[PDB]
Amino acid sequence: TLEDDLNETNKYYLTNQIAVIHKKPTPVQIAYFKQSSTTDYNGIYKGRYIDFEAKETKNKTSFPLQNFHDHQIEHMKQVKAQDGICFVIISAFDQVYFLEADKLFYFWDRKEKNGRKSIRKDELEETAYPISLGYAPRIDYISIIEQLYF
Amino acid sequence: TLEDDLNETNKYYLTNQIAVIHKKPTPVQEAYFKQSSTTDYNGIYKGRYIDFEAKETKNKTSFPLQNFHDHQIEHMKQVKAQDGICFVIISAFDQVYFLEADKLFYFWDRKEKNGRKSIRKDELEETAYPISLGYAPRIDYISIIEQLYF
Repeated sequence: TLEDDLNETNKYYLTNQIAVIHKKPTPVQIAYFKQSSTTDYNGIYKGRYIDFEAKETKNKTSFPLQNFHDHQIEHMKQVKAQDGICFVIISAFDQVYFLEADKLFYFWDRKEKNGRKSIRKDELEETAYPISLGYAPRIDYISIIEQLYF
Repeated sequence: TLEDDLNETNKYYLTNQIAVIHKKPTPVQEAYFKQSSTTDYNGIYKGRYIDFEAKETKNKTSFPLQNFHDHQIEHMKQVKAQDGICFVIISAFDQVYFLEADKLFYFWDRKEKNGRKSIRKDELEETAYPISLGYAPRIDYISIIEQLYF
């Protein structure tokens, strides 16, 4: 489960003073569950604002785009206009991928022209970066941020 | 009320692409409230991570430091050590002040040590910057972040 794995990654980065990244809790209107209008994960690494969402699927062929909603994407685009580090982490096809926000916007924006509602495996492998899994941290997405931004 | 005003302030910054800052949802447990281990505001302005807490008081002489809590202060230490912009917004004595995180560590680290588990009107008036109240941003804390850091 991606969410547990990111909890333990995030604790590991905090505890070792590498980064300070938290998952925002589910909103509750006071009671009922609401739909957040942002991504769930944000925080700081080396001065910079880091913002992402994280989704997994068991589909063997493609990642359904509806795992995300428009408010997430719109927030991500607002983050990008402020020069934030913003992306998604996708667990699919026995791997875990870091997909830059620009690339996710490409897939999101074309989903209405021809019914392309999923990112195919080959489409994801071409556009996204495999993240190295280990024991600790579990999902080392900060090393991708280091490679691409520092 | 500080919380509605910061909401409108943050929507205004968002709408005009000045910054992307949100209050995080309060964590909950069938109906129970839980203590958050971070501050309630964070986001991005001009590439940088922004993080803050905001509190009000009636009281006319002094600001009770137990308006904050240990976990919040430790989070802020972490944030500042990560070279983020961190601070608090205090609504008191019919004014609104931006108090840099360093200054508030001062008062907090001298909290258990000997006695002084308040910031006295005059104490705040010397350490923290008055915030311009307005129609537009209701609470123009970014102006002050912009002076101090840019």
